[PDB]
Amino acid sequence: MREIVHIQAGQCGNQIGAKFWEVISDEHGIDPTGSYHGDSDQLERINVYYNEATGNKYVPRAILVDLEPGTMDSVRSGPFGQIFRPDNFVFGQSGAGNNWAKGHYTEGAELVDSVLDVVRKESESCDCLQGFQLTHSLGGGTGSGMGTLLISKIREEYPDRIMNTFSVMPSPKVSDTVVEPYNATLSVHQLVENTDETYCIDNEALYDICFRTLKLTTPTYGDLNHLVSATMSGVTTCLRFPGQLNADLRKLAVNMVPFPRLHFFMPGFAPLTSRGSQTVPELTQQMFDSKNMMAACDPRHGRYLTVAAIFRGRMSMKEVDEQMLNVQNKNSSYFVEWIPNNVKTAVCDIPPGLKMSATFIGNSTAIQELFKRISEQFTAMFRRKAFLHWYTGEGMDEMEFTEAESNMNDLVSEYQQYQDA
Amino acid sequence: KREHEREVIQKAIEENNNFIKMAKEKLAQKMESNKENREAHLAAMLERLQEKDKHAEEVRKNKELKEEAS
Amino acid sequence: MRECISIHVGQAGVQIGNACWELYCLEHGIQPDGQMPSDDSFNTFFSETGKHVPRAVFVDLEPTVIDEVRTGTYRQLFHPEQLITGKEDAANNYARGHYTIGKEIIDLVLDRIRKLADQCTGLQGFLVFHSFGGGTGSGFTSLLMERLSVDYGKKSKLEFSIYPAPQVSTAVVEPYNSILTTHTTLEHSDCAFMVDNEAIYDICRRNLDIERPTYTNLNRLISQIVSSITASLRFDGALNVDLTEFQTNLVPYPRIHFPLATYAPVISAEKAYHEQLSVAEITNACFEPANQMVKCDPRHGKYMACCLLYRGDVVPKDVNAAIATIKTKRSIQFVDWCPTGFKVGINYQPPTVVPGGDLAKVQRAVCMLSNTTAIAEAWARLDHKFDLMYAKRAFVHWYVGEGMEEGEFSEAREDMAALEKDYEEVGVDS
Amino acid sequence: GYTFVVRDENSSVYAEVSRLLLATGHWKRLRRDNPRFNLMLGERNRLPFGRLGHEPGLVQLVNYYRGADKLCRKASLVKLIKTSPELAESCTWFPESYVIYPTTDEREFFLASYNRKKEDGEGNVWIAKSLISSEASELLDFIDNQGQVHVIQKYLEHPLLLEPGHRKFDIRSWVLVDHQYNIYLYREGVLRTASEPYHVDNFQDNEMFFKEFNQYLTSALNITLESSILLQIKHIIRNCLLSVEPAISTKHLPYQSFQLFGFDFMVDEELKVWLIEVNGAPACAQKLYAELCQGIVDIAISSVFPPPAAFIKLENL
Ligand SMILES: Nc1nc2c(ncn2[C@@H]2O[C@H](COP(=O)(O)OP(=O)(O)OP(=O)(O)O)[C@@H](O)[C@H]2O)c(=O)[nH]1
Ligand SMILES: Nc1ncnc2c1ncn2[C@@H]1O[C@H](COP(=O)(O)OP(=O)(O)CP(=O)(O)O)[C@@H](O)[C@H]1O
Ligand SMILES: Nc1nc2c(ncn2[C@@H]2O[C@H](COP(=O)(O)OP(=O)(O)O)[C@@H](O)[C@H]2O)c(=O)[nH]1
Ligand SMILES: [Mg+2]
Repeated sequence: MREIVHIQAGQCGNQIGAKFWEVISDEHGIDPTGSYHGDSDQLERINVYYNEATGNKYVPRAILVDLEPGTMDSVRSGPFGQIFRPDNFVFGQSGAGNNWAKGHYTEGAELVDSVLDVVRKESESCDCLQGFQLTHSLGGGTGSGMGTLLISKIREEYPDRIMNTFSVMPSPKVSDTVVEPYNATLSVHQLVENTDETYCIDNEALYDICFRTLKLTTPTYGDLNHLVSATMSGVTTCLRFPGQLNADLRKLAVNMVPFPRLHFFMPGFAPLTSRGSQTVPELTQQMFDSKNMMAACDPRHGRYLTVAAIFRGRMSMKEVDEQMLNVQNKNSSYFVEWIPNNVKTAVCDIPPGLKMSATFIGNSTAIQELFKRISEQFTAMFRRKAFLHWYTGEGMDEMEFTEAESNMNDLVSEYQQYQDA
Repeated sequence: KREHEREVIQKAIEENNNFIKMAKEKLAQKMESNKENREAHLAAMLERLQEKDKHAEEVRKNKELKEEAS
Repeated sequence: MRECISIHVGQAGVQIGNACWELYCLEHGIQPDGQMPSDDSFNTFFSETGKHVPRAVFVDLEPTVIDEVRTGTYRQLFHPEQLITGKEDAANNYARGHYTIGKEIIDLVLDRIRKLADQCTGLQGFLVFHSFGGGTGSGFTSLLMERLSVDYGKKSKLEFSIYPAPQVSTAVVEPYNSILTTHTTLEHSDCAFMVDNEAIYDICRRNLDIERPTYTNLNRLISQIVSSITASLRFDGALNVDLTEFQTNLVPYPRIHFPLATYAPVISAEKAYHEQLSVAEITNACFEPANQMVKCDPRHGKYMACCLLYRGDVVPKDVNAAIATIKTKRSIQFVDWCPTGFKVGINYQPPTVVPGGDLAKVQRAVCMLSNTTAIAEAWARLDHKFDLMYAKRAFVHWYVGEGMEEGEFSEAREDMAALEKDYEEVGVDS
Repeated sequence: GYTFVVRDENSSVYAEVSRLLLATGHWKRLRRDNPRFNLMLGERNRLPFGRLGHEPGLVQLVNYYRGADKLCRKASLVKLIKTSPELAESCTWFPESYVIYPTTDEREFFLASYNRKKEDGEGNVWIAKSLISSEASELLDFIDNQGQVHVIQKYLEHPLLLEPGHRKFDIRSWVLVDHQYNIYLYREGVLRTASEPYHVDNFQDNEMFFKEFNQYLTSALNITLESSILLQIKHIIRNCLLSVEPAISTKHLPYQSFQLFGFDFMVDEELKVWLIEVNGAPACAQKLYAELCQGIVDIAISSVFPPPAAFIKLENL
C-alpha cells in the first residue's frame, strides 16, 4: 500500500482539515463511527488515507496539532469528531498569539517532539509511506510557525519522502492580526526550501469568489472553507481513486514541478458553490477562468509551466479531450512551448455533492502576483520596523526577516525569468 | 590456414569475454557512483536542516539572554 | 529445440503481455488452466508439466497490474514465481527504475529468469516488452538488458518498445525516459520493434470506429501484430520462414535495428460486410501509412529490407502477383547497397481473434517488417521534445536527486544525435 | 489566431510572403524552433517533415512538398523521365539524357547513342551539368575530374533566336501547387535572354516579359504565345507534377504541403518547348514579386487558414 500521513496544525489547519476528512469520508462511504456503508469499489485505495482497525473500522491516518485546545475542542465535538484516533490529538495550553516566532522557536519547539512521536508511530505502521500532507495557514502562529517547524523536522527524519502542503495565504480582506505578512513571508521562506509541492489556497481569492460571482455580502470562514474542501477533494481525487494520472504524490510532483523551488500550484474548481445550491465545454472554460482560481492571480499575466485537469462524473471522454485541446491552441501563448504536452487530463467516474465537476491544478508563473502582494505588505511594515518587538522578543533577529524577504523576492524573479523564456 | 582458423575463434572469444568484462565493470561503477551521488544529495540536505536546528537553539538561547538582562 | 523467454516489464509490458499470451492460448488451443486437449513448435513459447505454461516473466515495481494477472482469468496459466512485484514504483523516473528501485529487485528477476533458462535445452534468446515512457519500462528494462548481456553473453535479445503518445501519455518526462533508455539499451538489443501508441490509437479510431480507444483496445491490436511477428517461432511449415532468418536481413548495422511493422487487415467486428479480402488487397495495405505501427512516411525513406509475413489462406502465386503489381506503382526505393527484393514467409494457420473483440475474423492477413530510414522520424520527434525541456533543465532535478548526473543526459542525447545521423548516412547513395 | 515560423532568411520570395502575413493583423511570427506554429516557411535542405502535424489540435502547413526534389535535382529528374510509367513512353519533350556517375551509371548507353549519331551523320553536341562538346571523350573526362554526379543531356543546337540580336533565351514559369494538389501556373513568366548573338562553333558564352515576347511573336512568326508555346508548357507542368503526385501527396499525412516551383524551358526553331530543369526553391523577377507573393498568400495559405485571375489552374480534358 501507498500511505499518506496527514497533519493539520493550528486553527485554520484544523478547521479546513476537519472539513477535508468529512468530505472524503462521505465520498468513500465511511460514517462518523468509522464503518463502511457504500457501494462501487471507494475501498480500493482507502488505505492511502485510512488505517484498518479492529472490527473492520477505518481510522483516518491524521495527526491533529495545535498550541491551544479551543479549535481542538470544537473538533472531537463536531461531526466526524469521534472518527479520529484519540492518541493522535497533540495540543498545548499556551497558544501562539498569531506569532510565527512563538510557533516556530519557543512555544512550538516545546510541543514538537511529542508530535513527532505520533508521526513516527503512524509511519512505522506503513507498508510503503509516500509522504505527508500538511493543512495550515501561513498568517497565524501555530499552523504557520509550528507547521513549518514540523515540516523541517519531518524532512530530517524522512528526507526521501514527499512533503505536500495545503497552505492558506493571508489577506487583508479576511484578516485577524496586522502581522500576517510577517508570518506569511517567514513561512513561504520555509516552504520554498522544505516542501516538494504546495497548494496555494489564497483567502483573497476565496473572498473575491464568495463576494463577486457568488454574491455573498459578508462571507464567513465557513463560506471560505466550503471552497477549500471542494478543491481539496478535487486535487486529491487521483490519490484516492483508481487511476493512471498522478496516482501518487511522487508522480504528481514529477509531472508538476519542473524546477525544485517553483512548486507552488494554483488550484481551480468548477462549477462555483454548493452550500445550498441547484456541460463539458462549460466545465472546461470555467476551470481555466481567472474567476475560478483559488489563488488571486491572473493566469493571463503569466504562463503555465504544467497543468493537471481532473473531471468527475459520467461524461464523454471524447468531448473532454476535444475541449482540453481547444483551451490550449486557442490560448497556446499562455503555455510554455519548451515543455511539450504540459497539460495532462484525468477523469473519475465518481462525482463529488454534484453530478459533474472539474478541478484545475496549475503551476503558473502568474503565482508571483501572490508572492508580490505579500512582499509588498511585508515591506510596508518592515520598512518602519512595525511590531518587530513581538518577534525579536522571542529570540529572532532582524537579519532573519531580511533573508525571508530576499528569498521571496528571489522566488518572484525566478517565476518571472521562466515567464520571459 | 589452420593457424588463422585458431586465431579467428580465439579473437571471437577474447572480444566477447572482454565485452562481458567491461560491461560488468562499467555497470558496477555506475551503480556505485550513483549510490554515492544520491547519498551525497541526502547528506547535504540533512546538513542544511541540521544548520537550521543549530540556529533555532541559538534563537532560544538569544531569548534566554534578553529575559535575564531585562 | 530453440526456446524463447518473454520478459514483460512495467505496466505497458505487463498489460501487452497479458494480451499476447491470451492470443497465443487461443491460437494454440490452450485453455486458461494450461490444458491443451489437441495434444512441437509451440514448445518454443510453452513448457509442459499436461499443463502448458508460458516461458514468460512478468516484472513491475508495484503490485497493482500484476495482481490483476494473479487473480484474473489466466491466473492458473502462470507459475507464481514468474510474476514478480515490488512495493514502490519508479514514479515515471528512469533514474528510480534503473538505480534506486531497480538495484533492489534486479537479482531476484535474474534468478527467476535463470529458472526458465535452466528448463531450456537450446535457448534462442529473449523478447523484452516495455514502454519507453514509464520509469520501470525505461529504467528497469535497460538495467535488465545490461545484466542479461553479462549473464547470457551471446543470446539474442529482441524488444517490443511502446513509443510515447500524448493521447495516452501519463508523464511530461516521457521524452527524457525514452532517450535515456534507448541510449543505455542500444548496445544490448539485437532487434527492436517500436509500437507508436499514436499510430495504434489512430488505427483503432479509423479502422475500428472507436471514439476514445482504451489500453484494452490498443493492446489487443498490438497483440495481433506481435503474434504475426512471433508466429514463425510458434509454428513450422515448408513455407514458414524463421524470425532469426528475417532478422539477418532486417538488421544491416548493429545500431540500425528498428524495423517498421505494418499490419493488414484491421476490420471492425460489426462492419465486416463479408468481403474475403484478396492477397492483393492486404499486401497493398502494407504500403498505406494509415496501417503502420509507427507514424512516419516510408515513401520518403529508403528501404534496407522488406519482409512479408502472411498468415491465413495464402498461396505463393498470389503473393508474387501482388508484389509484381506493387512494384512499378509504389514509392518503394531501396538503398543502392541492398538487393531490391522482398523476403516472404507464409503460415497456413489462419489469424485468430479474441471472442467478443473489436477485430473481425479474417481468412488471410499479412504483417510487413521493413527496415526503412523513415522510422528515424520517430527519433527526431522524441529528440526534439527532449531538446525543448533539456535546454531549460526542466525536471532534471528529479533525476539528479536519484544519483544521476547531467552528463548522462547529454551522453544519451549525443548517442541519439549519432543515431539520427546514422539513418541519414545509410540513405545517401554510394 | 494563426502563427508562423521563418526557417529560411535567404528566401527572397518567402521574406515578402512573411511581410504580407504580418500586414494582415491575422498572423504573428514565432521564433525559429517554436513547434506550436500553424504555418512553417521551412529551410531548403533537411526540413524536419517528421515533426510536422504531431502537436495535438494544431493545423500545420509547410511551404514545401516532401519529395519534389525527385523532379528538381538534375539526376533524379532524368531518372523520373526514363523510369516513371506516366513518362517513360510518352515523354517527347525532354532532351535525351544519361546520368553519369564519376566515382545506376548510364555511361554505356550514352556511348551507344553517341556512336549511333556519328555513324548516321546526325547532330552530336551534348551538354554535361551537375561543358558543351561534340567529342564525348573530353565530356566524360570533365565528369571524372569532379566529385559530383553529372548528366549528359542532348544540346539543343537549333534554338529559337530572338530578333534583333539573333540571341538565345530560356523561359521560367512559376507554378504553385497548393494542398489537395491544384496546379496553378502564374500568368507572368520571364525570359532569361542572352545579350550576345548565337554561334554554332564558339563554345564560350536581360529579362524579357510575356507582353514583349507576345508582341515579338506576331510580328516575327505571325503566331501567338498560346497554341505554340503556352499549351506545351501547361502540358509539361501537368505531366511532371502528376507523375510524382502519388509519392508526394499529403492526403494521408498529419500535415499539409504547398510549394512554389520554377519550371525552366527552352524553345527550338520549330517552336517546340523542351523542359530543361525544375526548381524547388525558385527566385522571382523584381516586378513580379508583389503579385506572385500575394498569390501564394491567397491560394496556398488563406485556403487552409482563412481570414485574382493571375493564376491559371491547370486541368486535363
Ligand atoms: N499500448 C499501451 N501503452 C501503455 C499501457 N500502459 C501504459 N502504456 C504507455 O506506457 C507509458 C507509461 O509507462 P508505464 O508502463 O505506465 O510505466 P511503468 O513501466 O509501470 O513505470 P512506473 O509506473 O513509473 O514505475 C505511456 O506512454 C503509456 O501510454 C498499455 O497497457 N498499453
Ligand atoms: N540541352 C540544352 N540545350 C540548350 N541549352 C541548354 C541545355 N541545357 C542547359 N542549357 C543552358 O544552360 C543553362 C544551365 O543552367 P543550369 O546549370 O542552372 O541548369 P539547366 O536548367 O541547364 C539543367 P539540365 O541538366 O536539366 O539541362 C540553362 O539555363 C540553359 O540556358
Ligand atoms: N480559509 C480559512 N482561513 C482561516 C481559518 N481559520 C483561520 N484562517 C486564517 O488563518 C490566519 C490566522 O491563523 P490561524 O490559523 O487562525 O491561527 P494559528 O493557530 O496561529 O495558526 C488568517 O489568515 C485567517 O484568515 C479557516 O477556518 N479557514
Ligand atoms: Mg506502473
